[PDB]
Amino acid sequence: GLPWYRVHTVLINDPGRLIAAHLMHTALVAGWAGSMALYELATFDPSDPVLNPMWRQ
Amino acid sequence: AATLTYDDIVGTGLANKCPTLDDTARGAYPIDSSQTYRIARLCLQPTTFLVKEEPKNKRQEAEFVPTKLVTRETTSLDQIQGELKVNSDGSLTFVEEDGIDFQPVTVQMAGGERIPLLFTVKN
Ligand code: CLA
Ligand code: CLA
Ligand code: CLA
Ligand code: CLA
Ligand SMILES: CC1=C(/C=C/C(C)=C/C=C/C(C)=C/C=C/C=C(C)/C=C/C=C(C)/C=C/C2=C(C)CCCC2(C)C)C(C)(C)CCC1
Ligand SMILES: CCCCCCCCCCCCO[C@@H]1O[C@H](CO)[C@@H](O[C@H]2O[C@H](CO)[C@@H](O)[C@H](O)[C@H]2O)[C@H](O)[C@H]1O
Ligand SMILES: CCCCCCCS[C@@H]1O[C@H](CO)[C@@H](O)[C@H](O)[C@H]1O
Repeated sequence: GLPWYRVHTVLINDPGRLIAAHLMHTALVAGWAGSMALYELATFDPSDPVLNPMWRQ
Repeated sequence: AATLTYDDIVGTGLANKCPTLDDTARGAYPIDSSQTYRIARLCLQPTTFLVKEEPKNKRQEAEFVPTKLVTRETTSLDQIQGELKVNSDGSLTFVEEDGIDFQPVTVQMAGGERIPLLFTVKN
């Protein structure tokens, strides 16, 4: 069968599933950005932009 | 105005507001210093609660900042009464005796910190 490192080649001649895989990557990336922002908001201290700005945190 | 009854007021939020006087009332109320006086009703209606921020330095100008009331229309002091003395120098001194002279109040600072206070004029 296909080796492990070629499994995604099944999409080369399947535009619909390629779009699906791209959609899922895009879902993952956007989910990352949302999750990351939530974690930051749950840890970020806004009380001192002078000596404790975002880049120190 | 059409003197309001409880049923006119109930649930409107008017019950937490102090009576007002209109623009014609720029007069002078005479004080006869042989006469004794009283305040029959004193009402205090808060419209803003500011909390002093607690800064890192020390020394800097720490400011009072705005807050959001979260405990609803439950904040006013009313039905307060007491002596109004006329002093030898012609000043007046109000001595609070009794009334609904406190309210617990919770305000919320930006970021979520809740600041409860006993808003009062006791004594
Ligand atoms: C847009 C970027 C992109 C895209 C869409 C692809 C797409 C593909 N590549 Mg290529 N490639 C890329 C970038 C890309 N490549 C980069 C940057 C490199 C250098 C690292 C490679 C090196 C490379 C090699 C050497 C090979 C491929 C192969 C393939 C094909 C099969 C992939 C497969 O089945 O993997 C299956 C993969 C797995 C089952 C597990 C991989 C686990 C990785 C190693 C660790 C975890 C990755 C992590 C989850 C990803 C985080 C995202 C990252 C950006 C931070 C497929 C057409 C193969 C090919 O040509 O087949 C004929 C092939 O042999 N690619
Ligand atoms: C007017 C024509 C048109 C438009 C507007 C697009 C637009 C797009 N194409 Mg392309 N494409 C077209 C014609 C078009 N294409 C044609 C004729 C072909 C040959 C068949 C393709 C083949 C093609 C492929 C193979 C792929 C794309 C992809 C993309 C998307 C990449 C960016 C993305 O995912 O953003 C992120 C998404 C958003 C911010 C959301 C956008 C909101 C969408 C547009 C609303 C969807 C509802 C709508 C009714 C469904 C039809 C959409 C379709 C017309 C794009 C983007 C939406 C890629 C993709 O879908 O990746 C996931 C992809 O893999 N295109
Ligand atoms: C420009 C930005 C960018 C680009 C070009 C890519 C491109 C890619 N992403 Mg994506 N991704 C991005 C941004 C990007 N991503 C962001 C911001 C996130 C959120 C964190 C993700 C999350 C994401 C996930 C969850 C997955 C991908 C996957 C993929 C690959 C799918 C095609 C494939 O089969 O490769 C085949 C794989 C390779 C060619 C290997 C790429 C190796 C990278 C570049 C280095 C890995 C370093 C190291 C070995 C990882 C170990 C990590 C470990 C310590 C935990 C491709 C290389 C999928 C993938 O890798 O499927 C197997 C996948 O599962 N991406
Ligand atoms: C739909 C609309 C949309 C909007 C308005 C936003 C808005 C935002 N996103 Mg999100 N996001 C979206 C969709 C969207 N996102 C989608 C679909 C994904 C999944 C891929 C993401 C994934 C995502 C991630 C991973 C992150 C963001 C982040 C953000 C923030 C900063 C954006 C930034 O710096 O872009 C920077 C954009 C780039 C500089 C654009 C570069 C474009 C290249 C150069 C184009 C090259 C190709 C082109 C064809 C070249 C020819 C062009 C021609 C004109 C000559 C911002 C609030 C950031 C954030 O704060 O997360 C909370 C962040 O980290 N978002
Ligand atoms: C369905 C739906 C929904 C929901 C959804 C959700 C809830 C989502 C989420 C999502 C999410 C929540 C996502 C997430 C994602 C994430 C990711 C994708 C991650 C990744 C990671 C990575 C990739 C990593 C890497 C690494 C490591 C691990 C270490 C170091 C190195 C590196 C960086 C490489 C709603 C309701 C809207 C409705 C409609 C439908
Ligand atoms: C659709 C997405 C689903 C939503 C779920 C995820 C939401 C993440 C949003 C994060 C923002 C809230 O972030 C959260 O805030 C409060 C307020 O300071 C913090 O709360 C912490 O401090 C306050 C005040 O000092 C304490 O009363 C509390 O016990 C303590 O846990 C949490 O520790 C933090 O993690
Ligand atoms: C989709 C996001 C939904 C969750 C939003 C949580 C409220 S928002 C949240 O409120 C906390 C308390 O005031 C703050 O300390 C914190 O900075 C702020 O991110």
